[PDB]
Amino acid sequence: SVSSVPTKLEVVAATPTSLLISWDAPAVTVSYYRITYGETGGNSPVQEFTVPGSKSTATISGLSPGVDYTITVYARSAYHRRSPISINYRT
Amino acid sequence: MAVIKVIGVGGGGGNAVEHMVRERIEGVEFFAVNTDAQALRKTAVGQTIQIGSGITKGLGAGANPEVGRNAADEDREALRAALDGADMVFIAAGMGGGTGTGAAPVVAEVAKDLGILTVAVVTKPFNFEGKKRMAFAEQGITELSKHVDSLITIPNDKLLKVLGRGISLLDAFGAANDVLKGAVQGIAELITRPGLMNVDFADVRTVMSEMGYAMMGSGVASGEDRAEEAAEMAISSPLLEDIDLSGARGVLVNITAGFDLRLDEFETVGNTIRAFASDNATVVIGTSLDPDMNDELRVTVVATGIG
Ligand SMILES: Nc1nc2c(ncn2[C@@H]2O[C@H](COP(=O)(O)OP(=O)(O)O)[C@@H](O)[C@H]2O)c(=O)[nH]1
Repeated sequence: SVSSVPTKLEVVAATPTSLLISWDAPAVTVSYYRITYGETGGNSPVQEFTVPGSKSTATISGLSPGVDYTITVYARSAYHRRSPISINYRT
Repeated sequence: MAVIKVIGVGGGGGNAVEHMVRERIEGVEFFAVNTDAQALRKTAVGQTIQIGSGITKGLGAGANPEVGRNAADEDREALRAALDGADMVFIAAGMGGGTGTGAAPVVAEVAKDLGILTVAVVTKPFNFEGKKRMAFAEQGITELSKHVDSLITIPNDKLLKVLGRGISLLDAFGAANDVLKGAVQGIAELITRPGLMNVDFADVRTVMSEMGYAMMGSGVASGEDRAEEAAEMAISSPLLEDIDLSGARGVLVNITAGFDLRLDEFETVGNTIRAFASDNATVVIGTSLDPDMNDELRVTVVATGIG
């Protein structure tokens, strides 16, 4: 039904300056995740970091309160080249 | 100017190609080839080809490799004109079925007679699929071998090592779409998205023509050891497990990075490969370019002439 990996993605804890995102467990072993976030519609280069493939949460710190953000999680697996999932958040 | 075509043969072959069409492979042409006329409209491939206007009544050759082979042998002209002008063809089929096990060696024979570089990428069925289905797919692979330059076999039982618990049937099955796609996308992209150490088509024909049985493995990695680690994941891959890497007549390597690839990362991948392969083998190492990639690496290895 949903083509990407991860297939679900939400913010599960939300201060005004830091977010705990969470995604579903993958059917197929992920090596690591690429995690990117920027202001929705921005010219600054997006920030990105990696979390081990065993993880299903990520903390994005140092955010600007009441600022609109677009988060993207890529699953990097040696078994596929699947596409990312994405969400938008304020505060 | 090179023409690459991918043929999804059968019901599960067209499944994988439908997923390659949705996920996009750049600079290739996708065809779907099957007896089942119903599911041959319920797919947005763009090029549909039913084998057997007559020998089948638009129905499906269920678990049927006899008339599946005959269904194919009945429009060897329909195949030929969709092939014409190809430098390279990928035949993607689910082995152990009916329509896919009998037509794929026929499909491959036509492309071989047109002088098209014929690579077949096919999947050995699972466990829960049973022993009549798996022993089917042995007779296809040995009939396919007599009509291909290179035959990449991926056994689906290898996937259950990276498939978690409680994954459904559909999960186990899109997962086999992806290994087919990766086997096509990691070869074709040396041609379609070449990087700064390029593998042209002639280098590809050389590693892969009249070579027979082939196996492949991939790795990804980021950070400071992405090259050593992606290479280790590829040489160690389970999809490659059964093969003495040293015993292949050829090795084709595709390093997929995006600009920030260091001179000594290419070093690392190369020497790792050169250590696990024969000094006499046709060893072809190059890169493909994905500019959307940063601080991460992908390595793809196909060992050819393993038979
Ligand atoms: N990747 C993938 N493999 C499939 C699919 N359907 C079937 N297979 C595999 O192919 C074998 C036979 O299915 P199928 O290809 O539909 O039979 P056929 O089309 O009549 O040759 C099974 O053992 C499956 O493991 C699919 O949609 N995708």
